[PDB]
Amino acid sequence: PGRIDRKIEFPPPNEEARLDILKIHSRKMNLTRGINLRKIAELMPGASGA
Amino acid sequence: QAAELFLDTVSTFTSYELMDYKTFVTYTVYVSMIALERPDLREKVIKGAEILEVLHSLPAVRQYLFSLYECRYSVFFQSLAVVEQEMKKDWLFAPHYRYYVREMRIHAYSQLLESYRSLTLGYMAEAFGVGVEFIDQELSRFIAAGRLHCKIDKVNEIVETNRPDSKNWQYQETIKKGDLLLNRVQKLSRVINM
Repeated sequence: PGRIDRKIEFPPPNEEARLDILKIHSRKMNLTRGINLRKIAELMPGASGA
Repeated sequence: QAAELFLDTVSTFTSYELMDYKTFVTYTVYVSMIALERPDLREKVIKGAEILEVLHSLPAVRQYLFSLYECRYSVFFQSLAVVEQEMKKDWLFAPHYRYYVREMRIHAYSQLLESYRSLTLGYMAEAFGVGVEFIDQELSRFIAAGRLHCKIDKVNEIVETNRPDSKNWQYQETIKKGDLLLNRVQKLSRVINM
């Protein structure tokens, strides 16, 4: 009944949230630096974190 | 080990801790001309796509590679000249640059003397322009160092090759390193105790 607990929303993935996290999972796989992380994230609206 | 660890090439691209990438091109190419054998030397530059453009950007550095594969001995003095002026100003090369000078000499002399079993130094004057006694004392000091054994006839102007080095040099590395190693363990052995 609103009593008692802490309210924290779980946000959907966002563009700017996609950039940094993209680099994070990309830390373990060998690749060159000619990859544009700006254009690749906009192509994936919605979907999910996983 | 330097060229081996430099195999990543363009995959690191420009980085702050990697300083200038254009100069990284030159540093990685200066090591490939020693420890990399000629089949593998062109294997890295010709077959490697990422490294092919950066060399096309600088015509002075590219000159040295393609002239080295071209075997022309007139340009090597002029090209190594520039390489030596850049070797002096750049750091960390002060101790090591004087070994490099002769390194590229013996690396050109290898492919040189491997083609013909009998050769005359007067023919070398045409490619060197013009060495007479210069290469005389030069080659003499390369021979005295056990670097590329070749038998030269003095005053008869004849050079002989040979050298089937797979006999003595095969077995000579063993004694050269073995003596130093065991002389090290002699000191460590007498340390303990007192």
